[PDB]
Amino acid sequence: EIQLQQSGPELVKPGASVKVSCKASGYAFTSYNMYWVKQSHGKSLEWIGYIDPKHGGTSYNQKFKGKATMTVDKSSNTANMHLNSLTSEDSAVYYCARMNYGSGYAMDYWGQGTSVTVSSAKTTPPSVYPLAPQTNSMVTLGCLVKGYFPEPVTVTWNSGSLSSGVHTFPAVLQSDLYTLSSSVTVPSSTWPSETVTCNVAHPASSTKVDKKIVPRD
Amino acid sequence: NIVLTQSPASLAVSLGQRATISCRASESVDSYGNSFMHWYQQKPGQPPKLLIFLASNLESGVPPRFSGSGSRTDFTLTIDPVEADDAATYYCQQNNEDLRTFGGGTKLEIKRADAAPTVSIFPPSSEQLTSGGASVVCFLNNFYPKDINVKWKIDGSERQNGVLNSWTDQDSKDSTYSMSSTLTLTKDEYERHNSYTCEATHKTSTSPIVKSFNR
Amino acid sequence: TQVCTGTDMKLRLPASPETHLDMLRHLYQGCQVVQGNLELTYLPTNASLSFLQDIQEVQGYVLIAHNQVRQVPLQRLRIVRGTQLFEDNYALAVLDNGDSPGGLRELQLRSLTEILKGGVLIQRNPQLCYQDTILWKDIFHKNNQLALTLIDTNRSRACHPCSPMCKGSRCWGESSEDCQSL
Ligand SMILES: *[C@@H]1O[C@H](CO)[C@@H](O)[C@H](O)[C@H]1NC(C)=O
Repeated sequence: EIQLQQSGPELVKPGASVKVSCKASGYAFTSYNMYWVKQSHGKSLEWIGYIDPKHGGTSYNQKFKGKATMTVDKSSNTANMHLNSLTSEDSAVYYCARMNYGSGYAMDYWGQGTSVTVSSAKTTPPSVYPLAPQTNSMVTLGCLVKGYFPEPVTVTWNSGSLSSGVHTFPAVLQSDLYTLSSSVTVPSSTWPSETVTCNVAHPASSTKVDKKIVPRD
Repeated sequence: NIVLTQSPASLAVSLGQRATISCRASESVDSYGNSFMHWYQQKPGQPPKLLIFLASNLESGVPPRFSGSGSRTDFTLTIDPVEADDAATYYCQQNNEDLRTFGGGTKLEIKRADAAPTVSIFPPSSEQLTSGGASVVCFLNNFYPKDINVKWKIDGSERQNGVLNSWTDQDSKDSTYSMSSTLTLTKDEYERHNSYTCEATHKTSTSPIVKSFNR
Repeated sequence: TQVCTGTDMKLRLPASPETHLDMLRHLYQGCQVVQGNLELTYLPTNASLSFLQDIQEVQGYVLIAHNQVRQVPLQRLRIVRGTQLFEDNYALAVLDNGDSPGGLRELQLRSLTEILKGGVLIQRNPQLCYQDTILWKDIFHKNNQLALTLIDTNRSRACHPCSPMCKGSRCWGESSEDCQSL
């Protein structure tokens, strides 16, 4: 199957540059052009440009000329996009997508997106706090993930064996720190009789912590 | 530059109904007997997925509930019957010129039956209090419609400052929303008062759902 | 007008220099519209190419590659339709012409005003001057959605400036007749 695998989320300081990569597999990489597309948070999709991997021909949106540079590395089936002179307005998700000639140049396969955060704020691990609750048949438990930077964190419950009944809320930024919460709802017959633990991974700070939820008084 | 204007910007459609999304172009997107108009579905946090290419061609693997029609400057994406998994934003895109442009997007909300939230309140953890902070959290889970009011009361008195709210996107399976409300205080301010309450007012009742604890 | 059929040889080496030039001469002599690709490859410095001088339209792509000849007389070529494209991307591909030194010195596409589909690829032509001065956006048609470019300007000689007669210093060669019609 065709897959386009993009590099992970990037935190970059204002004025610096960033390289976003897009590794193609499942088709002849040099036989199709590769689109690049920007999406700011809550906004529409914007075309940046496209490149021919075989000979390196390029077409840029004038709006991105000199902000973006498209290149390819044929030996690794990778298209790259370099963003330079970064500002707050460059914080966005960047997508690669394959151009399909037969389908009217439609974008028929997309990478998963690379989230770029342009900021001076320092990387900070989260503090992870248990949210502990009875009369009802289902009981809701939670974990507060507070004071971290940048995004993202990954929250699981019981190392991923509790996957049903979970809500992880979108993070909110405040004073250069993000906070989010996650709730899980289980039968009252499974807690506290059996344990429930949230696990919070924060890759940017190389941390992963556990918090067991114990009953409140 | 061909400007694509989608109508409506948002719509709510019930399961089993028909959704119709229009794309009006500022000039023709046709040439060489082709309409260079495509349509994409984007679920929150995911890449767009191609639905329809060259105005009317269903992309392989896409359910035939989706169809595209139109020509020149007026195009339509139809979803019939609407299903819960269709909650998403839909984009049109043209390439009758080298400058590719996209529409502004249409957000499709799935209309289900109203559902009251399941409300839960949580005291500050001993770990957070030890660090000097005090967050009180209220979860308001699996409700519909999205509109909701949360009020925090401390010893019966309303508190507006220091509250952060976060909503999930509409769930792709049950078409509900969930929300968290977090009241952050200092330990010393938290210790000044005893009763903490979050009151959720939602269309499903004239009476708020009230959850409380005593420090 | 007089029409001829184009070729689809791409970069393959010809079987014989004589049969190659004889084939191209018989194909294009008097031809005005090439219903297909115009491929001009492996031509030596002494090649007589006057048989190309009536070409006004190419329906496919133009490929000029692996030639030592110093000029290609396509001054009447007005439009490349790109209904077929080199590598499915390029309507004009000028490659590896070179290596008095051999190699294309100027494109001299004085009449070229429209490329309807596909892009421009110009690579490894060490005697070629002026290809960087052309405003390719004025040539790509409005409905050309493969208007991509790669213009290699590395070269082994110093180019004299475009004629001072040329608006915006855009030209296809040194002459005042070679200014880009914008
Ligand atoms: C051109 O030069 C080649 C040798 O490079 C020679 O064999 C050939 O006959 C010449 N052709 C003409 C038309 O003089």
